Amino acid sequence: EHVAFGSEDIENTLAKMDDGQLDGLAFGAIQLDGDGNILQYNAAEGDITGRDPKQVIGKNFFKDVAPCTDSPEFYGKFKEGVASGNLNTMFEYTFDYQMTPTKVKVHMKKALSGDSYWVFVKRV
Ligand SMILES: *C(=O)/C=C/c1ccc(O)cc1
Repeated sequence: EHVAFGSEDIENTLAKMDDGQLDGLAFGAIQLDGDGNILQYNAAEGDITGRDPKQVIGKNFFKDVAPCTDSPEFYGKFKEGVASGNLNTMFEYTFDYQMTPTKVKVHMKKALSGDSYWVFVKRV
């Protein structure tokens, strides 16, 4: 249905969704495996970043797609949460690789499905 950015049970709602449904979200949604490889990437995210969602699948988010996020402030928090098993964290960030510098709010949250982690993004 409608689901809001930052919802307490967002991972429950998104677990139920196909590509088209993920594409209809109000916010960018990326699913990563524990190594940061991109499993899913929705249309809303591509509208923020200019990436083609169909072609970033399989790439590594931190190494290749989003090098500006390779930092203790973003990637560091991702890996801490993958390790702890309790990934659920929110912060502001600026995305600026091969796009106009864009201020965003990011929410990372463990998925219900195996070896899966969400990165949610909205403009601020
Ligand atoms: C910094 O390099 C961020 C880049 C970026 C963030 C999010 C995406 O979906 C794509 C590229």
